[PDB]
Amino acid sequence: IVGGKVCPKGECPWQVLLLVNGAQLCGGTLINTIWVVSAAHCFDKIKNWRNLIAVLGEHDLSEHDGDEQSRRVAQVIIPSTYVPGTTNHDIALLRLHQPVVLTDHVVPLCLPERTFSERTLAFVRFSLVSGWGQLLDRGATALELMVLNVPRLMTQDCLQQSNITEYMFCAGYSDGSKDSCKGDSGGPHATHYRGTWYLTGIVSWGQGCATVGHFGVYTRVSQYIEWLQKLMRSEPRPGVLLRAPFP
Amino acid sequence: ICVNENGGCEQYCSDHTGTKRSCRCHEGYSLLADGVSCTPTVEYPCGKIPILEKRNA
Ligand SMILES: O=C(NCc1cccc(-n2ncc(C(=O)Nc3ccc4nc[nH]c(=O)c4c3)c2O)c1)Nc1ccccc1
Ligand SMILES: [Ca+2]
Ligand SMILES: [Cl-]
Repeated sequence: IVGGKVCPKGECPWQVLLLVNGAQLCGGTLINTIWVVSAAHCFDKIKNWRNLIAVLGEHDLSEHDGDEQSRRVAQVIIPSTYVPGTTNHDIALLRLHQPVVLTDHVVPLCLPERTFSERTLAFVRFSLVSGWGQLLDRGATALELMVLNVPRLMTQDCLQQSNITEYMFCAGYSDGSKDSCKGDSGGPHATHYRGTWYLTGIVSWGQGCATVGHFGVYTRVSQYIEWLQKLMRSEPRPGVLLRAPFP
Repeated sequence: ICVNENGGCEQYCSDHTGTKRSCRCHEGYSLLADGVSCTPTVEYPCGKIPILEKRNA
């Protein structure tokens, strides 16, 4: 996250850290005790799918304070329409091997109904994006969880103020001062409405972190609600990676 | 009705045949008698931040 602030411990309780062989891979969003939403492109180069770990309740990566909960990833589900190395349909649904325990520091973000998200949440201007990604373009990653308030653009206005499909949206700033960054992909774009927070986007990827004249590109979660809900009702299948038909 | 002002609902909204509307709440919440408000039914409902909820409790 570029140009944000530290998310005070416990104020981003749905944030997930994904690790491969102990190393930072990507962010994610808890939506229930066993389900995490992330970005498909995080898994393009995974060789050993059994070394993937999800961590909840994380804040400061330099220390262990006892609020962290680590789980193995039992399933990674990606839409059939996603092409590795690209931006369109950049979403993944992860099933944890065992549920996390909800606590003051571990709480799911609400996955909204599609109608609610399209009719109402889509017109809330500002939303929060978070992660342990790079603090600058070509810079070191953050040790404490960072958060940034970003304004959403209509796709017409993104193109004017700057391809971008109906499965994406633009949010953030074009002046290069504030943006999501490499290391934040898969993390939440969370939107507040009448006292409750909802998942509206996933940090995807564009042509560069904090690039002047360009906005952050986010997966438009509202297009995937029905797809996600059906998968969450389904039984697990052998083999971690699952490609599921979209729509 | 639901397209304007979220139909007055705090959370989810469904249109019905006629001048009819029904609000609904996410799992872990229940709908109040006003027909629009949602109140938690569990300790850790989705989309709420415990340390901030207890800070105003
Ligand atoms: O290698 C493949 N996958 C591995 C894999 C895993 C995890 C992270 C990554 N990975 N590498 C670069 C980035 C990245 O820059 N993210 C990023 C985050 C926030 C942003 N905010 C605003 N604007 C942005 O532009 C933006 C960009 C990223 O997330 C790759 N696939 C692939 C497949 C075929 C060809 C090339 C690549
Ligand atoms: Ca820690
Ligand atoms: Cl496997």
